[PDB]
Amino acid sequence: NNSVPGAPNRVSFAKLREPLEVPGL
Amino acid sequence: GYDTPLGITNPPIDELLDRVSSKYALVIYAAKRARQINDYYNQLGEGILEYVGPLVEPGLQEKPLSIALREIHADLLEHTEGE
Amino acid sequence: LSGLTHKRRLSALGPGGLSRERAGLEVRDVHPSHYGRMCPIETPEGPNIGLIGSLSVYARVNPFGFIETPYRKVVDGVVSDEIVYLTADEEDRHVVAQANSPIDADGRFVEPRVLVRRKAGEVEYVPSSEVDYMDVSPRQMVSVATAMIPFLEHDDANRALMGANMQRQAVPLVRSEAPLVGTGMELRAAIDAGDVVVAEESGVIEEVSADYITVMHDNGTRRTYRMRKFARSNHGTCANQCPIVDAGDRVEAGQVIADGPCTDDGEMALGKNLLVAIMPWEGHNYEDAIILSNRLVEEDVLTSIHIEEHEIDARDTKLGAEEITRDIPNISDEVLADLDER
Amino acid sequence: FQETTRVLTDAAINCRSDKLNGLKENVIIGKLIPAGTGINRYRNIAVQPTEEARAAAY
Amino acid sequence: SQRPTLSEDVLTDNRSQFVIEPLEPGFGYTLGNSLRRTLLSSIPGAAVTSIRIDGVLHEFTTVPGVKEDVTEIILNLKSLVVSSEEDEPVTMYLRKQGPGEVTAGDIVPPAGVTVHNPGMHIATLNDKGKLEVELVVERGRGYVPAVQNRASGAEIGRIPVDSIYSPVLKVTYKVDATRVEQRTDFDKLILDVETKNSISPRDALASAGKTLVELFGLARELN
Amino acid sequence: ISQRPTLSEDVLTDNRSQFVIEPLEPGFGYTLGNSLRRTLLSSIPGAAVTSIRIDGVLHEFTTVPGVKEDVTEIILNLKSLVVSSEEDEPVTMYLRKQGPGEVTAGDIVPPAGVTVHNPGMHIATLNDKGKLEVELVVERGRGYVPAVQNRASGAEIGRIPVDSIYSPVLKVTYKVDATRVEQRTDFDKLILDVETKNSISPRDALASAGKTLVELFGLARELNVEAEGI
Amino acid sequence: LKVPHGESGKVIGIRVFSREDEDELPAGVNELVRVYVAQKRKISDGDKLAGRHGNKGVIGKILPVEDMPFLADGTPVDIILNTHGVPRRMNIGQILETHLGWCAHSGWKVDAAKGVPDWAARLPDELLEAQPNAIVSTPVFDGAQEAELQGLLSCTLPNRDGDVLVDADGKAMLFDGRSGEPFPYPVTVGYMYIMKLHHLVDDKIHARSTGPYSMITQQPLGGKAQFGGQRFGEMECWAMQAYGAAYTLQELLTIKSDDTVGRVKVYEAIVKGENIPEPGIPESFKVLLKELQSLCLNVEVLSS
Amino acid sequence: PKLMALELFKPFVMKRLVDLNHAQNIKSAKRMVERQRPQVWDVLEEVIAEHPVLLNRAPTLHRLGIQAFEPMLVEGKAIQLHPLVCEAFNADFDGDQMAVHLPLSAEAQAEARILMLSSNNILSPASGRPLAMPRLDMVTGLYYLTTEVPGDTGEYQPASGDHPETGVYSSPAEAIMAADRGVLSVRAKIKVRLTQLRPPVEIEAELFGHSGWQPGDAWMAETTLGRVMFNELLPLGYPFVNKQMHKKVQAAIINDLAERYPMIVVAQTVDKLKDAGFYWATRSGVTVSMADVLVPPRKKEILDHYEERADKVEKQFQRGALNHDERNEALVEIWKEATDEVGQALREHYPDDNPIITIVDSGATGNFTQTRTLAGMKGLVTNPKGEFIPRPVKSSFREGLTVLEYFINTHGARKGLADTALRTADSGYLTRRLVDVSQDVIVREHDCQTERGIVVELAERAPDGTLIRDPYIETSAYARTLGTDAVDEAGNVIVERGQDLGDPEIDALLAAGITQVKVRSVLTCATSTGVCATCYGRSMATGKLVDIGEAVGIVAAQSIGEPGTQLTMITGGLP
Ligand SMILES: [Mg+2]
Ligand SMILES: [Zn+2]
Repeated sequence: NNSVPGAPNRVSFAKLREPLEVPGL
Repeated sequence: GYDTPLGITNPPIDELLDRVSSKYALVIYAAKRARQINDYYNQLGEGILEYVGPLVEPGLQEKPLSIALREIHADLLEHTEGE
Repeated sequence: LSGLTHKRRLSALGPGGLSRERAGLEVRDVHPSHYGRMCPIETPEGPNIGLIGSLSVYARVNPFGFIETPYRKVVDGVVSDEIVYLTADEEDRHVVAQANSPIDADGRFVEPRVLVRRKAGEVEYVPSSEVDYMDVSPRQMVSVATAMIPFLEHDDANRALMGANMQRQAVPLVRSEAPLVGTGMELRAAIDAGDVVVAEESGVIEEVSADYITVMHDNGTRRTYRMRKFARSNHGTCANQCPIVDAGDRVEAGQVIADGPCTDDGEMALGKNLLVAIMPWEGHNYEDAIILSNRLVEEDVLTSIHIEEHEIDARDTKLGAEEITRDIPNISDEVLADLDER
Repeated sequence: FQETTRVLTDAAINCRSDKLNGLKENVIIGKLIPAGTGINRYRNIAVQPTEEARAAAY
Repeated sequence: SQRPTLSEDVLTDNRSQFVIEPLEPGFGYTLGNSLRRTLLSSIPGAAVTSIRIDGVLHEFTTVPGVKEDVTEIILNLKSLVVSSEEDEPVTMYLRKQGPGEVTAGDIVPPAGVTVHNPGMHIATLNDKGKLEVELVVERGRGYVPAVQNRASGAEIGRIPVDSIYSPVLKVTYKVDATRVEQRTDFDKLILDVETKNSISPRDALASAGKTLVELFGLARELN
Repeated sequence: ISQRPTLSEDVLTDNRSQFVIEPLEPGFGYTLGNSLRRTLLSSIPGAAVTSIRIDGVLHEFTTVPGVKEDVTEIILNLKSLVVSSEEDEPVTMYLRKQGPGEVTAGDIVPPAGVTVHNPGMHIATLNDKGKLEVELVVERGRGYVPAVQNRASGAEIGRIPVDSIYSPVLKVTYKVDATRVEQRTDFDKLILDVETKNSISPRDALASAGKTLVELFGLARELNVEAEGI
Repeated sequence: LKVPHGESGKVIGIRVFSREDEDELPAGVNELVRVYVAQKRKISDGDKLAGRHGNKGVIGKILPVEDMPFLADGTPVDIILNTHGVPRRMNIGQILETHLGWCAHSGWKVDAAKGVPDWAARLPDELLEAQPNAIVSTPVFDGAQEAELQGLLSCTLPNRDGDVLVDADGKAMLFDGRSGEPFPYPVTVGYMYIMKLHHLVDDKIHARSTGPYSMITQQPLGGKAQFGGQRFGEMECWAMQAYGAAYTLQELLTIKSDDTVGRVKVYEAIVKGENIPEPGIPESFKVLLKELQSLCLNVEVLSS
Repeated sequence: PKLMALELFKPFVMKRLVDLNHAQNIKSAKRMVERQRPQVWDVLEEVIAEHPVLLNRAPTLHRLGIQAFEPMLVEGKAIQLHPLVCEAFNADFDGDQMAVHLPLSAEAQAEARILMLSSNNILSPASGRPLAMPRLDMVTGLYYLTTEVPGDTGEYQPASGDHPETGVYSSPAEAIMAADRGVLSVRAKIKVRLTQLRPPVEIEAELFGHSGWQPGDAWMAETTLGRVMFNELLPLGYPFVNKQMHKKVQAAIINDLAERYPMIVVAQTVDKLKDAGFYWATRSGVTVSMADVLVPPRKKEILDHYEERADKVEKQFQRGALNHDERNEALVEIWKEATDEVGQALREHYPDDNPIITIVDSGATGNFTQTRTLAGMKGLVTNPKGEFIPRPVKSSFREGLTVLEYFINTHGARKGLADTALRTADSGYLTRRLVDVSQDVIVREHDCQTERGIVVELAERAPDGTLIRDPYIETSAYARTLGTDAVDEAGNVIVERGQDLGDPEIDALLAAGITQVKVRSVLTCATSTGVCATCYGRSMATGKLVDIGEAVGIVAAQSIGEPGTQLTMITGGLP
């Protein structure tokens, strides 16, 4: 679910999914 | 009756207080002698030996104040009180 | 990160606002309405405590100026994927669920009783039907700086605030390394920081260089990006860019092309990874002191670059105009051996 | 301390000549403070080697 | 019952194990630690001292045609390992032009020096630019700050580089004790050392042994 | 590299000593101190007592009749006795007295070779009509060895092994002090401290320890040929 | 223009603006030139370091690489932290971070032949097999639990030598670098992220013995850049009075701050072997006099 | 740092160098010093042999904030310092900065060498008790060294039939060698035979019949090697101490040494003790790990029961009989009881081996409440209004909080930060005013020969007991000069007129059973100006009678103002 094209791969201790990406900071 | 100290704390403070009346008098009582010793060293080249040099034999390039404190511990100086 | 935090800062003093002495002490305390809008952790340590906050991760300003916060409305005990934005007044008038509360894959509340936040400072279990609104993510009240502190749910408030403030004082090193453990909000906080270039259209790189890059668009238009190298930063540190792309790769749009200061493969990296040991050692680490191996010193693990800046000017005067000249009265040749003809 | 003008005027009228007593004024002037190693009881001390040392110095 | 110790070698590709026994009880640890301490800091070696890049006046800049600036290439060159036979500053050359890659094997060392790792990657060049770098190789021991060349007052084209003269990389030891009630109560020391390939482990061990022998010789003389 | 030679100074006392080595390269302070202390403490050979016997007592729970001291006190008193031997095999020694009085180490009849360096040492005292016969064995060794390592020893009536001390030195201590030979101002200054028994002098113990350590490192040096500084 | 007090390094670039070349400049100026000096700083004593959990510190001492404690396989550590400051500050999170960092660095492989362990039920199916120097991420308020760490620490991949260093609890056996003997008890080890603060030591250190004097106040300048002396607060005067020290206060107030002739004479006496002459009248007192005499208030001295 | 000392001793270095003919004139010497040739370092080392310097942590607060240490060259760019003096400046080794001055004239040198020297100011001026004592870390090492454990390796055993009694060593040297070999733990029950340590009075009066111990007399002790090794640090002649070293015991021992021995011996023994504690702290095996912070075993049942009772009172409120205030009171008291029970259970759970328990119990730092928060329950937390929220946290930091709990918890930290921020300034202003008021108090005359002496009840005699020590004798009548002799009921005099009081004299008075004592005080001094030295009594930093001319007003002001920082809330705080 890496939104950016070629970010490094780092699996996460994900248990819940956020239904929206972080808005433009 | 204790291990010999090292550094500037030799001789100790309590020993000196046995001679001088109070610690506040001792500082001047030693500073004036250090001044006299420095004056004698200044005139060492030539002059009058009125300011007799160190009584106790000094070390290897020791500050005059150390000499004054180490000889006061030997009870070799006499002084008058305030005026 | 410091620049992003400064851009996201929320001041409360200055012209048109209250002063330090007249401002009450109570305003510096938290309010049950701060959840989702202003982070309660991040704050300056100095006397300006509570007067300088920071937007939440998901906070967005409404067109009038009232901060909002996303929410998904539960219609009949079933979570709704669609989301809406609610202000303070509307949030108070409704029932907001808890994100961490377990929810079945079909949207059914496994627990009949779910904790909830109420009008003000009130929390109490309620049946799983009357609940109206539910949060989006557990990280909806933290700031940008505080959002990248692993195991934040175990530290103390003061310690967490101290760490958050410390994170904004790192110094760019020469060879950065990405952290082994860190939240997933690192790359996103770096792309939006602006200090890293990115391709606009999916093209193929023809050639790359230490000073400039040339990417060929699929439409036949060549474009060039110039990367500043060793330019003094606004605070005295250095800033550089090193492309991390190879010649002959079809780079997709939105893919990082160069890494700025404190970056490693398009993600924040403010430090290195050291092997630590926890034990008192001959009192050299006494009362917060630290001991470092000479390997770090002799390997440039924590070597930084600082650039000074000086300037002189020759301004006209009533008595005449000053001019910079190699010659100078009564100075030996050796002293001025470095000055050039000009 | 306070109300410098009034107290200055009052002192000037009376021509109040005050000795350098106490610490604050004596430090403002810069002269040796009349405390500790400053009291006249110790500032005036003459120290010379005891006559025994001089006889046996050489 | 009482025999002098003996040292034997167990060999591997590049890291060798040394076994020493029998040693008196409670004495293996100190000997192993002393050997390790004298091995990791007092082994003479040689390494690059200062470089000279043509067309460049200092280190905070770049050079057309390369992919990384001067600092990165200096960091990469720090990994270079060389052995010096002559006791004077020698000079090498590195001339590579055109597109491709530049590795440690493109240096043309003079007589009396060698580069033992030609597989290192220094940098890469685009066809636009070229490169010609001259570097020095002095012999020292321990570690010296780069600033040593700052006070020499050379010309602009000289760039100091930190020197790290150490061929040893890692050392460890474990003791195999025999605490039986018999008079065979001794311990067996198992010392392992690995080198940067500049010198075989035997040479470094011999150098450390000689250093400690010369140091302890000052006590055997009757006082 | 010659660098700068390191000279070993010395100080003298009744039986103690403070040997000083100055200057040393940074970090060599401990490298010397620790190994040198261990060598001095557990390398020098010596002689001491290992076991005793008392025909007047069947075991150790009680005390020997007609003597003020206790069995444990007797063992402690006899353990500290300084015995020097030149014969490898374990020889015996006998102590016998009768009537009231005291007993001294010097009164023990020594066989050939073995000697006692403290004749005035006290052991115990006897009341009127008191007697005690002891047959203690003496062996040469190195370092310290507890009696537990000598537990299994044949079969006897009243064999009571005692913790021996096979060393002429019994205490060692050292520190490290900074020194300024140049702008480095970090050179170490080892300060050793030893207190030996009456059977050896501190300086000869130190020379023997240095001899042993140099001989040990001769193996490391001999593997190849290579030189270093002084 | 000369380099200020306490700066050094290379000259990377020079920018010169000339009015001849039609370059906008502030009014009344002709030639403004700026020079950039770049210096490379290596971390040294007196430098601040701190993790992400708010635990500051200073470099007490930088021991040689040959002196630091090393693991059983010869891997010397890079930094040592005190332990008494952890439970009082109550920042136990950093311990978990260090454990997780070590686990990720060493790589793990959770057994699954007999089935997923109960403690590994919620782990992502792709997180059960890692590689050395792997990368892991724990989102705030949703991360690995205590049971997850307990399970992971029990399945770390062995070192290339074939042995596992740390135990299940996370502690390990070390070896003292000085004594050379192992510590009686195990210690905790791991990889923790360390940043570098901006409060360097080179900026702070400064000395001043003799230098430029202010012209309006006759006092030494202030600040490191100007090469000025340090301030002497009144609390220091109170402390000096408390000890009863008089001549020291006299010097500090008269002979080293204001008296011009006093400074010259004492400097010359120190240069020679002569005793320091007694201080004089501070400039402050004389200024106060010549100013109060301006209000018609005849301020006499009464030396008698 | 050398880069600082060389630039700070420039004139002296130049003078001594031109004296040594390394230069020809003064300008050349200055230029060479500027260039820093290798000919300068030797002279720099030779010229600071006994030249004291003055340190000052900014902002100085009390008398002990300005010391006078001997300089010593060392590399780096950080001013090294002694661990035991940080408390005097209240400094923390985390970026604090202090100035460094230097006396020039030969008079300031003696002044700073005699009066302002650090080793002569062990005793704080507030009370006549030492301040520079093992404070934080070495105390843990001393506790570990002096701690006793049963059933260790090599402990003492009795004669078991055919086997002798093992665990007896001829002298501490043999015990040390055995411990080094690895057959004797440092802390175990042993029966050593000391020869250079006076036994305790209880054994001294019995074994030797009060004949008097002297060096060379042996006696069979029963203690642990750690205790002997610790006692070896104490000054010779001090009676043997054979008890575990809690921080209170450390303070008592240090106070006794200060009250029975000169200052220099106290400083030397303190330095040696600090070195020993630092050496032995590392090997105490004190670390932190997940397995160290252990969760309670049965917390869940207690929490469930208390939550059930909370639900009961919740239903009671639902009935409508009670109002919000009663509900809040019931909830707060119930949760306070639950927190107390959980804390008791957690204490009952932990053994005496966890590092947290060892640190907290040894008085090294912290309290049990922090451990309970870290392992048990954080409990209810403060609110911006100061009242306890009805919502308690049910998890510890180890297990992991939730978002709501952390949000609720932030308030306490914010309020504490604000409280400290205001308190610092309040204390500063109060101290300034107090210093201002009493500037001109100085001891002028040696004795006013006055008779009015305030009477203070030394110790009350219980109606049923024989005597009870007053809980404030340590402050009211501890150093004041005795106005009149406190003759016992009989004609014998226990303390004579004029003799200053003290610990041994206070003990003697307690033995005599005297309750009411008239003591000479300064409040009734008859001196026209200032106060006579006799009235004032024994000094604080000197340990003896005050010397003529010494300022007392400044000392009193500093002493009273220093504790103002911790003064917090008719208010009871600093206001
Ligand atoms: Mg601080
Ligand atoms: Zn009076």
